[PDB]
Amino acid sequence: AAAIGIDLGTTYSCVGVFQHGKVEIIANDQGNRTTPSYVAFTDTERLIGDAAKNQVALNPQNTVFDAKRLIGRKFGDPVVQSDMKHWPFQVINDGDKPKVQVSYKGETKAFYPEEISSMVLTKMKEIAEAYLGYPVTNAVITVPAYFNDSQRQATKDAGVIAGLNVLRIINEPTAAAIAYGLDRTGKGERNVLIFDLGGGTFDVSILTIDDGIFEVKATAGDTHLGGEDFDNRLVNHFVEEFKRKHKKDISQNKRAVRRLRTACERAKRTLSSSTQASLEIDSLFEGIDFYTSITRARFEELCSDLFRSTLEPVEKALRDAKLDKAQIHDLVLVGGSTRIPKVQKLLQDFFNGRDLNKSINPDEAVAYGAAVQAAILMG
Ligand SMILES: Nc1ncnc2c1ncn2[C@@H]1O[C@H](COP(=O)(O)OP(=O)(O)O)[C@@H](O)[C@H]1O
Ligand SMILES: [Mg+2]
Ligand code: NA
Repeated sequence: AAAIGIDLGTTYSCVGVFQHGKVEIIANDQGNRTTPSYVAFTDTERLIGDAAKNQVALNPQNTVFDAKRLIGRKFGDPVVQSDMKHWPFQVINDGDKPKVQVSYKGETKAFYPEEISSMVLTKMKEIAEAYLGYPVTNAVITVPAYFNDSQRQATKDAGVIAGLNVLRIINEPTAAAIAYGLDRTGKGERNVLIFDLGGGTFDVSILTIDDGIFEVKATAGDTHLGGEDFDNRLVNHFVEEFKRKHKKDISQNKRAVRRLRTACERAKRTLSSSTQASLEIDSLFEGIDFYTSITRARFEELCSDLFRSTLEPVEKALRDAKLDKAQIHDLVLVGGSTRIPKVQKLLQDFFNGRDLNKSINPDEAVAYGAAVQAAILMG
């Protein structure tokens, strides 16, 4: 049986397999090449992935996401205390370890973050097994470069709960470098910069690769900047537009805000390949349909500060690595938000016209490299 590579992402996960001389990224039951890192509990079912994200507006209190923000942390960690003020689901304290508390099949239940992530990993495993036609038991799983031993342990524990032998836990930027074959270089230092703008986090990493050996030279970014912020800019824009068109404020109707958010995320994706997108939300608010449009240019304006803010962590990482821009051999795009043309323009311009490595879907590069590594480890 082939071993698999799994990107267990903050917002989206992705699974790949290396066989027959190549990596294939595996689409799920809906045809999607990435799967939301979401788990929902209802009066009757446990839903994972697309099914879980697709009912978030209906069931906010029992739809769990962002488990990766809790994994391997203590309850009293300032990160946990701060993050929990912003989630619709309850987080409780059990022996200074956080647990997510939900209603499931009529009963109050609580789960450790690694249990929630194990459910995501189970879905990713099953996605792979549907493609391969047999059970999968070996995996490489990735984590952020900044993850500590506790966060790495708990991630491993998630994989083991999901029925996987975890061949190795490897760093996301390293996996992305592997995807581009940058681990084969030979003697002589190669400096690689990974620019990873995802769904909820932004990570810049500078790696030095010397004869297949990776050193993390510098890291920077913002653990609370990502696609969700661009979605929100669009939300506030369309909230205002609805007010002017229909003289109604939808902002206190949680379901309406969430449904508009979904539509905004979709329109955003479309604007990476088209210069205009249509939004059509049946019965957005009090039976009023919301049928509108937005241009790529207007989207870029709404997010201009946030897009530009990605450059200073690049500046900082270069300073910390003691490297000039011209000393970076390769620039690698990771994370779905790097599909945004304005983001690519900013980074390319900052690097004075340098090529960006983007031939592998950026939201798939980590899984792609994990899959290669998994195959290497199997022999
Ligand atoms: N074509 C696209 N254009 C703009 N953003 C996109 C596109 N495709 C996916 N995204 C965004 O990428 C983000 C997810 O990034 P991804 O790398 O899949 O997950 P993660 O950051 O959790 O690892 C989401 O905010 C999503 O809306
Ligand atoms: Mg990611
Ligand atoms: Na991901």
